[PDB]
Amino acid sequence: QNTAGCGQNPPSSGVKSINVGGMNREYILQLPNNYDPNKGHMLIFGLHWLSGSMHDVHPNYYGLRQLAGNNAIFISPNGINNGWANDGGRDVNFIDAILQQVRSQLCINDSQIFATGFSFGGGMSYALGCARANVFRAIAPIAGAQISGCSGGTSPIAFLGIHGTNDDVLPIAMGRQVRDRFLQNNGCQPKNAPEPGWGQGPIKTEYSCQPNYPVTWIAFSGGHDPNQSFVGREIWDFFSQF
Ligand SMILES: *[C@@H]1O[C@H](CO)[C@@H](O[C@@H]2O[C@H](CO)[C@@H](O)[C@H](O)[C@H]2NC(C)=O)[C@H](O)[C@H]1NC(C)=O
Ligand SMILES: [Mg+2]
Ligand SMILES: [Mg+2]
Repeated sequence: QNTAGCGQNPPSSGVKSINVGGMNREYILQLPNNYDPNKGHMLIFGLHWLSGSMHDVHPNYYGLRQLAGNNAIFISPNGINNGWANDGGRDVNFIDAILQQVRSQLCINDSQIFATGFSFGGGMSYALGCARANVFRAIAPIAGAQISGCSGGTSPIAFLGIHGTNDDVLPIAMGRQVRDRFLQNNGCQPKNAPEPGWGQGPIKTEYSCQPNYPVTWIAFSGGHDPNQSFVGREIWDFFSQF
């Protein structure tokens, strides 16, 4: 169902400021080229990595911007200390604040809200899938790990995990642990997910789960780097299936 901001005169795209429990925080809002205020848009959060900032995820949003057409509104939130430590849920609360604001301003389809990010941003996407399975339709950690916490974490939510076999910063076992939680939550039949050899193309495993909560795992042969040609395409195809 569509939000109250449908039919409202839109704000400008750009850097936004927001008060989260007394803390001034910032995010980039990026509206589509053609913004129809009467069409319910996808809302896609892209979450940066440690030492990076919201200015690194904008303007390409992990390859999604080039493929999303006018279907999506993009958010690039800025982490405190250039990370997503999420102490006591403060970063989940930050996302709650953005959601409350943009849902009242923009035309969003509440069944099409998504989160993706690399490394620390993958941990934060995981933390949102754990605590906000009511809000998010799917998450897609890229080289993710349990580094932003996981409060709750028993509800099903559609999940796409992408990880490199040669990642020496967050080893792929850490990403499998994230994946394995939603294999359980989403009622997926156990199944071998092979992973590519050196110099071999990525291997996508699509698990058999409850058809509303699919799980997909894509292992590639590289390292701690989200800039693989397949990333934007695969995340877009996963998010746009709903
Ligand atoms: C909001 O998104 C939902 C889910 O993507 C849309 O509902 C789907 O619409 C397609 C085609 O119209 C159907 O094949 C699906 O079965 C629907 N799914 C669900 C869960 O309803 C919906 O049309 C979008 N727009 C609004 C205004 O709700
Ligand atoms: Mg990081
Ligand atoms: Mg379009």
